[PDB]
Amino acid sequence: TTICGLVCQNAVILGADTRATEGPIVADKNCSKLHYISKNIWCAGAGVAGDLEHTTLWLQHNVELHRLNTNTQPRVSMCVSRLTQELFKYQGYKVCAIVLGGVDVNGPQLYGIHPHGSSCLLPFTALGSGSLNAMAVLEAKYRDNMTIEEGKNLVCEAICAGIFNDLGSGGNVDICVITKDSYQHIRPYKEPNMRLYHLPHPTIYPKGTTPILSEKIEY
Amino acid sequence: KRWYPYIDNGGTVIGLTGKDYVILAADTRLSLSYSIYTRFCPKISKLTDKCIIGSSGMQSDIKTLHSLLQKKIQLFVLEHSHYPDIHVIARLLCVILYSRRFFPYYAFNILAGVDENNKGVLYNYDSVGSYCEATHSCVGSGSQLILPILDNRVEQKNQLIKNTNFNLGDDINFVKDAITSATERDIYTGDKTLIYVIDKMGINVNTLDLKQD
Amino acid sequence: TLGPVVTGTSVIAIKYKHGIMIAADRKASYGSYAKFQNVERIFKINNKTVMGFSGELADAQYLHELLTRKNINNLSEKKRKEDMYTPQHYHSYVSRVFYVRKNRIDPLFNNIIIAGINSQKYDNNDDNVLLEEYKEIHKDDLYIGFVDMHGTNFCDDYITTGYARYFALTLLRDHYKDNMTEEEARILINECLRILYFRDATSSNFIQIVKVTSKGVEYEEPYILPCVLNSADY
Amino acid sequence: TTIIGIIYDNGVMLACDSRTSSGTFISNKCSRKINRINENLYVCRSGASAHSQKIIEIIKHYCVSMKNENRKKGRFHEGETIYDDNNLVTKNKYFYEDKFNDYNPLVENVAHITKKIIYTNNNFLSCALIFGGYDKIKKQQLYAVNLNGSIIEKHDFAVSGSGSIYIQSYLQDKYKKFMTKKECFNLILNCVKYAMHNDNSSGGLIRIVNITKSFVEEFTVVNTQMNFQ
Amino acid sequence: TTIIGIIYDNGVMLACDSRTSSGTFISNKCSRKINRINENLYVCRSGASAHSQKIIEIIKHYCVSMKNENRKKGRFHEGETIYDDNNLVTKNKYFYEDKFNDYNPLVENVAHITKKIIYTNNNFLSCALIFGGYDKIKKQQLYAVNLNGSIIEKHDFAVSGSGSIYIQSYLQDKYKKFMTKKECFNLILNCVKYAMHNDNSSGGLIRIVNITKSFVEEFTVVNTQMNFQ
Amino acid sequence: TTTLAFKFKDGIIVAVDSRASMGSFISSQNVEKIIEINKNILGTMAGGAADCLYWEKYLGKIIKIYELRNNEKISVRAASTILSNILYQYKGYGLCCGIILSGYDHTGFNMFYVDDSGKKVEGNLFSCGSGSTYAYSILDSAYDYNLNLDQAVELARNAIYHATFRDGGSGGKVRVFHIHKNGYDKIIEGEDVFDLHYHYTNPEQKDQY
Amino acid sequence: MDTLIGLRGNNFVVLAADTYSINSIIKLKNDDNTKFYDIHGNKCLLLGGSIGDRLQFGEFIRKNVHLYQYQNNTDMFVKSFAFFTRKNLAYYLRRNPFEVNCLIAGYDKKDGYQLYWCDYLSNMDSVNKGAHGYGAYLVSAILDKYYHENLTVDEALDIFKLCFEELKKRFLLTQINYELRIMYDNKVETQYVTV
Amino acid sequence: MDTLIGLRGNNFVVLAADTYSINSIIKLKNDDNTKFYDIHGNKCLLLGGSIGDRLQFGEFIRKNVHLYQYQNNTDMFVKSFAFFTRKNLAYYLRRNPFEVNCLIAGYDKKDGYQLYWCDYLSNMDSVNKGAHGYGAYLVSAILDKYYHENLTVDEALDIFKLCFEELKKRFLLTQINYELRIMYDNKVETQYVTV
Amino acid sequence: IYNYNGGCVLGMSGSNCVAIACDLRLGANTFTTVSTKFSKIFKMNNNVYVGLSGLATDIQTLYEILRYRVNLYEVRQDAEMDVECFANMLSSILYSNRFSPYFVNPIVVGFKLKHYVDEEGEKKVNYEPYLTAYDLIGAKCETRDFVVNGVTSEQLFGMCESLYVKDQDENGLFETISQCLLSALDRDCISGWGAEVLVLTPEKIIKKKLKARMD
Ligand SMILES: *[B]([O])([O])[C]([C]C1=[C][C]=C(C2=[C][C]=[C][C]=[C]2)[C]=[C]1)[N]C(=O)[C]1[C][C][C]N1[C]
Repeated sequence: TTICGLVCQNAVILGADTRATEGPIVADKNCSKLHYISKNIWCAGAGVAGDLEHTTLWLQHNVELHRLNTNTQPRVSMCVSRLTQELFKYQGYKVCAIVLGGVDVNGPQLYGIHPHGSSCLLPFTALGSGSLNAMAVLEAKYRDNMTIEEGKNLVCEAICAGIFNDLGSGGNVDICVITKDSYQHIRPYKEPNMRLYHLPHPTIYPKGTTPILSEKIEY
Repeated sequence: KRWYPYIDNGGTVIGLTGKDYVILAADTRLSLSYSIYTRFCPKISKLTDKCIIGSSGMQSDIKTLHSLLQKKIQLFVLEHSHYPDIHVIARLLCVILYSRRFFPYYAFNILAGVDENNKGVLYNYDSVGSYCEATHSCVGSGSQLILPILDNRVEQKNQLIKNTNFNLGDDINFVKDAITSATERDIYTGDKTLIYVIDKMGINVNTLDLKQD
Repeated sequence: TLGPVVTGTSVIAIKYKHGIMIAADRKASYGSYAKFQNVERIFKINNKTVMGFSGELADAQYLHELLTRKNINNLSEKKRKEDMYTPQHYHSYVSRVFYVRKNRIDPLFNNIIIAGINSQKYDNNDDNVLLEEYKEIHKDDLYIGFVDMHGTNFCDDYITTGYARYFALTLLRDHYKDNMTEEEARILINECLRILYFRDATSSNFIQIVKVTSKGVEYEEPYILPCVLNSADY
Repeated sequence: TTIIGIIYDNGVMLACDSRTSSGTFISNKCSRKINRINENLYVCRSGASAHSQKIIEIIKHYCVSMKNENRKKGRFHEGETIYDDNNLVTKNKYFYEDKFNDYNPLVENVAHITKKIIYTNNNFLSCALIFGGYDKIKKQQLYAVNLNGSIIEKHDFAVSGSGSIYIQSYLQDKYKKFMTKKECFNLILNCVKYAMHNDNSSGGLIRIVNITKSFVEEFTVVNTQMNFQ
Repeated sequence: TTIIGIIYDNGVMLACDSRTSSGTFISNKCSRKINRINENLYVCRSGASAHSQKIIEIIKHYCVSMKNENRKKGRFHEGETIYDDNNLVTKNKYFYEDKFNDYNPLVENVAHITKKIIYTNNNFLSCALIFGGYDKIKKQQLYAVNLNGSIIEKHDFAVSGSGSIYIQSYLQDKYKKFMTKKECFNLILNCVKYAMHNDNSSGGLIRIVNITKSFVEEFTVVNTQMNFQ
Repeated sequence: TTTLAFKFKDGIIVAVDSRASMGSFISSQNVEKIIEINKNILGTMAGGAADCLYWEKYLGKIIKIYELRNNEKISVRAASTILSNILYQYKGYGLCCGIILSGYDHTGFNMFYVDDSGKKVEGNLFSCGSGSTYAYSILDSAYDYNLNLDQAVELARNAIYHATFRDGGSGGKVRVFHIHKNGYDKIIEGEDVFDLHYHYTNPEQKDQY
Repeated sequence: MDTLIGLRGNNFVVLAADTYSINSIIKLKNDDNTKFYDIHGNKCLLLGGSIGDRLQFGEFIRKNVHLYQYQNNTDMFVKSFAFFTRKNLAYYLRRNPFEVNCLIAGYDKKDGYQLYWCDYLSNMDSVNKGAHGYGAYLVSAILDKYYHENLTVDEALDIFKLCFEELKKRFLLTQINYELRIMYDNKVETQYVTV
Repeated sequence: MDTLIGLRGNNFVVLAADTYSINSIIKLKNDDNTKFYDIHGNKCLLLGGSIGDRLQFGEFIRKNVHLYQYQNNTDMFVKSFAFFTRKNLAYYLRRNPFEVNCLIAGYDKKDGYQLYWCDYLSNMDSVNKGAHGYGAYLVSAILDKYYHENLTVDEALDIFKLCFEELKKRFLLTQINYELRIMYDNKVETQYVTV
Repeated sequence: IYNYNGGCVLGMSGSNCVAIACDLRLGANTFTTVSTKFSKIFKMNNNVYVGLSGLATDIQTLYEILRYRVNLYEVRQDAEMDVECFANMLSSILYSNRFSPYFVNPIVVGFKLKHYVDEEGEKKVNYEPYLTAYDLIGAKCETRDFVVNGVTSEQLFGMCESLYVKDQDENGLFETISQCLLSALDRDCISGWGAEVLVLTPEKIIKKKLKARMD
């Protein structure tokens, strides 16, 4: 749970780790914590994965329904007002810190939501357990109007700082670029290799015990 | 407001014994709740030429429990003029651990060594003065994960008991296999691990590198 | 002794090629109220060792008395330059006292850092407890110890305690190179302290940077200047 | 946080720090606390950040609803033409100014917007607000909405937030009945800077907003304090 | 309560309100909080009244014990003769002055008396003290003993008690490095009066004590505050 | 945890499982719960692991001194009385251990269930542990006191199986001993995959129950 | 607190329960209690737990099942009867406790003789042998050791006698009076045993 | 949990108690328990409450009383024995629970046959009839209705039979086995009754 | 998820087949078993197998709802329901009880049923494994290989990580998942009174009940 995002010269860049944990142990090394709200806005979240995953689905489809009744591309501020009112109703129970960034008729804007319903427009941020580790490297290196390429690898360092220094975050890093025309969501981007690889040793066919075998064929 | 005096610094210690040796492996990462203090804090401290101890509890207790135990062992050597056997040490650690039953050490210990010609032997404790000889034992964060793995390869539920022989070289590779599995499946397991092989002549401290996440 | 009402803040200690460089803000806050902004949190307990600080000020002031009189007792029973206690010796003494308090339930809330030069190859056998050129130290003669209030003790090449254990630690872990020079160490430490100014509420400017070199312990008071990132636009 | 409001001779001045701290950690620097409700009045919001922001959203909806409702039908003021710095001494003083839609027929009173809050947060909701703006009848005025919905009109000045207590007596001394714009700006700038020097809820840049009869000007100041003693 | 200490050019000035409140009720007005420890230093006591009074009794016993212990045997300064208002403008300013037993051979340092407290209240005891007095080596000095026994030498000024926060920035502004006796008295008088105007732990009369090289003068002032705004 | 004892026709048959589990995880499955307290007297662990392994082996220390100063073997009644007293000094300290001391002394075959609260009791068919109720249930319906050795150990093995069958925290290898008139022997240091032996002899199905 | 025992064979299902009334916990109240709720369609429902909740729940099940069999001329299947009972028990679970333990039993033309075991938490599952209450810890082992495939009705009652003289001998409150409900050969036979 | 009954006449004192071992509360452990602590000087001490505390307290009283009667060739009086037991029970009361209920009984040359009743809180007082445990609520009424002045020993046992078949019939845990201790004619007779 | 009614559910993916396994225990209290037939693997559809682990009340109650809605979807559709549509339904069903949760940890296993031409003379095509795992509030932790839930989730993760290989046929996959389950249940004292491995292929379905240790 290390998510981050920053505003660039004409686009927003969102980066996130890939790891879901039961708290002592890790469930999977590859969880897409980035989410598609619309073609021009994307969101990333932290907190409980239950409330986090539904809310984005609820947000994405409300936005899409809004983008159909209305005939213009969705506003970034529209989702912030939609989420925060939803989060405000459930006083603090729907705990999900969310960063959503995108572009609209205004500039590339990025918002950091909070589980209690508060929001704030930022040039760069980071949430999750590795937020503090990721926010440090962000501040030390952030500038205004960074180029897309230069700002893209800054998030790589921003996430990798949380990947390595935080226990609760790890795995591959994934990035999304939310430029006006379209997005670019790169699913693998990092996490180097060359450890002691486990030798595959499959147990032979005559194993197990199987008191019963109720074979049947369906069609 | 109450100052709970117990924290877990994580890390796992793996023990596995063979016919004429014993392999003690542990990580070196020392961490707080979710941040990381240091990337190299050894959890294994040698006691005699042929007996080492590994602990995977709270690092403040581990440092003083090993230090207390070597202090006792060296005191034993001076008064009795012979290095204690592992059975002597294992029993002594039971008394020391139980001496604070009502404020127990927050450390789980694995004691490994050789007593016979070889007779690779290994003991495991649970934070309070109790020890049983085991063919394989692991404690710490990865205890829940590694112990099933060690069981499937050392003992058997398998229909045919293959790999009845177990040379030293393969067992080292097996522990490297195991300790890597815990690393990529556990939050607190380390990034650099020390593997000890208490053979007939002595101990090796060959080091293996693990993931850093 | 029960609840840290008058707390310090993070201190940062790194070892460079001429010795140890340890820095700390000079503010102690009464909770959410910067009651004192000129207290010092880096003490000299030996001609070659220094002592860190974090958490409650009363406990770390009491700890300073113990280490101070431990030095003088050594100094009275000192015959040659090699009799002086190493920084490692005080670390193993601070570790023991923190642990003894932990068996009881009076842990004296602190995150003490003990740093210094662990060698006697640079002569200071003329002690003036009451008041040339630097040498190159092999980085193995330098000790930087840490002591958590649970008793957790370890040594490293860059011990950041308090709250810099989240911001300054990430910078050091990807920027600290061996045998850093004098000013390069400061610009690295200054970059770590600047971040804590924006991102820590209970921190400030007016740093006290202390360096432990072959000549002893120095002092100076910068006023590190945070101003970046252009949030002024409205 | 800290929040000030000073009523000078021909307007009202609102200032605040810009920092949302969450338990000795700043979630973000440069957080807006002088929120625009209508062209002529602004709101200083404090307390729990989640509660204050969601109150402001409700009030803007009420403000819009009552602004266009009290719009008289026809054309008014046919022939009438009733109309009328600090020059970066404080370094990095950003600035812009906008003008009203004057005569105040459409825009509603500040007292109207004020008791929206009581009617809204007479509840188990923790937020203290300061209301300031220009009004057709009562020229310039400053309402302090307390924690449980207790408004009182402050005719001199109003302070709130954690840092208010540190400048409670500083401001009571430097205040004068009819201060000019320059004196009021310096007073409100130094009040915040002193409330920031000795409070761990000290903002980053400080945002000062001035409401006058015909315009609102907004400043953001980036400065610290260095006493010589 | 409130407690101030200001170090001016040739001495140190201690002031306090006089009220021991017990839960929005004043158990008694005119309670002494500037307590004499020795002829040359005084103590300002705050926090829980029971704890502070019983600490002072212990310290006076230590102070007496160490004063006559560090008495050198014979006769000293055989031939040496080293020696050297506010006129009721503040109404009902009671007053008297006493002189020391000079050269300071007998009386002990303020720093000595100061860490008696740490050595004594490094415990579960809630009291914050301010120590001020004259000393042979360090001329005039002002120690602030915090809640858990945290002394730091304050070279400019020290404040404590509930009302300190209300004048934290008032005093940081009006302070000058070397104030004369008259300026220091007015500053310390107005600091207390402002800390009293806006705090329900405001005393009755306020007691101001001045420690100089050769004498201590004590004032009690009976006055209130009336701002004009 | 399971424990048995019989005082049957010509001895005592003590039987235990070999499972040591913390929380819901099986820490070990080859623990020895029978302890050589004496040549003739042997105890049993239950409840907390160290709170009885330490004290029983501490009790063995007390007996060894007593058996040497008096040069007569101690009695089970005296050994149990010693143990119950020392466990009584730790009432509120959180000890937890149920010990069944069975052995042979001059006054015949004796058994004494000893619990962490100084609960000394003389009986014939004690059983302790989480699965003790199921172990009691089998024995009460098959106990005779006229059983010979061959079918006494079979009954003990049968009871331990059914206890480990119904109980989550009881399992692993089955240990069944026998106490002679002079010493004791280890009859079964055995196994526990014999569910498919007693009932459901042929592996054909899932053994519905 | 009260013991319910059930045993299922290929041609029989026997339900056992003590006839005690634990109410006024300091004492017994009735020596011949009524916990069985016989249903018309060759079904029975044995309840344990609190006496107050047994009447409210068991009687409610009996009416609904009878109403089902009157609206629909069929006889409600045991599988339907078992899983409909679990549904209602779980339905009220998050609204009202009903600390009642069920032991569903019956005979069905298509599925034969079936036994169902239900906890106060609705944990319905078909079993060959059940045991509720604190006496379950002492009668489950007999139900395993002495039970084998295709028992006859007489042997099953011999097993139940073996369980009863166990609760008398070892169980804390020595229940002495028990009531059985033997279902076999299209009959619902009732007999009371003692000791 | 365990029932102690005592009855005092002009020439007898009979102490009754169940022989049950409630330990491992889910079940009984022994069917013939030992709660009586007979003292040498024609005295008895019947304890209830926790089995662990009965051995620690009752045995301790027995040694001290025996030590008193060996240091001093006399036999310790029942009044001394009763009030010395209360003293030790109260002495430990504020330092260790000892949830044990006493029923002191004995014969004395000067005071005849005496019965003493003691609660876990040391509330010693001489009575003509006592009853401890939860069974006291069900046996005290028989001890009043059917007891009159100067009973003989045979009638007293008939009264005790009347109490026993009451705990079987109405008490929650139907205790069946009881042990008596009849003191009369300079004898301490022991007999076991059942049902 | 509770120690009460301790049970675990495991799923694994082979080269062209998937295997779903569980333990058959039904423990009344923590350490008290009452049944060993309590199969936790249900057949939602011909190639959609769901595995419910946790409290048996919520295991059954949720299964009724799932079976009530899959049938309603399929019947109203005249079309076989696919996993990723069903899988998301299970995610929303659990979330609808966000504050009165169904204490279960479901596993969804079954083929994905792509529908390209497969030839100039074919209609439907090869299948995809599609393993996924949830929790009590329905977090879609989709995974390309083995997924686990239950009280032995942590015991199963370790063994599966060290034994699972990339692709295996029906015979190879069954052995690995059986070893990954038997030796993981033997380390749990509240689950594992008999396993039931159910490996299924596009053509056939194999049900095997292992001779697991019952202790
Ligand atoms: B039983 O499950 O209750 C169990 C009893 C037990 C097991 C093992 C040993 C032992 C230890 C060391 C060497 C030899 C033998 C003694 C007693 N105890 C427990 O399950 C409890 C639960 C959690 C803590 N204990 C293990």
